[PDB]
Amino acid sequence: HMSPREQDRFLPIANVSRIMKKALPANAKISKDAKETMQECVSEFISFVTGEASDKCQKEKRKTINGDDLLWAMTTLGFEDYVEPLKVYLQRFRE
Amino acid sequence: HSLPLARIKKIMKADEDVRMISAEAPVVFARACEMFILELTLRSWNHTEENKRRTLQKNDIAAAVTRTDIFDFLVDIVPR
Repeated sequence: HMSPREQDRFLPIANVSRIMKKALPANAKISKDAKETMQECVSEFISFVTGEASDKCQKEKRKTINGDDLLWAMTTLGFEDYVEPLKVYLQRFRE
Repeated sequence: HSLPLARIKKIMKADEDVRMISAEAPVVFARACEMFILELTLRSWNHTEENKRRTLQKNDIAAAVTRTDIFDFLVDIVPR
């Protein structure tokens, strides 16, 4: 996937790799294909969650996906552990 | 934390169903994406430790996906 068009379906491999390294011991290394597979997982994660948020606001006849829909979607799809810290974060934007 | 908010919106709006996106939604998504990378990387790493190796490889992610139910949605693209 070397075209700019293809690359635009993913987060940049450099931004992803930096994050991956944060979770690993300093001695750990990561093959190239692991960084690309992680790239596709992240875009899949973004589409998965958006798909549920989108469905909710469509049922509520709303045209804008916002932060509340996203966290509701993450609860619905099982990402409860992310939701607690994110709720406090998103509350900082509303108050 | 510095995932590009513009790239995230592009990925969200690749879905034709999506119309408008709130101002804070991509920011929040950036944070969630980070936690997702951390947890998936770390889970994969433990399969690397158990195989006694030191390189995180693609198969280590394939194994991780199969062990955790929250990652079950990924088996369509990273088959074991």
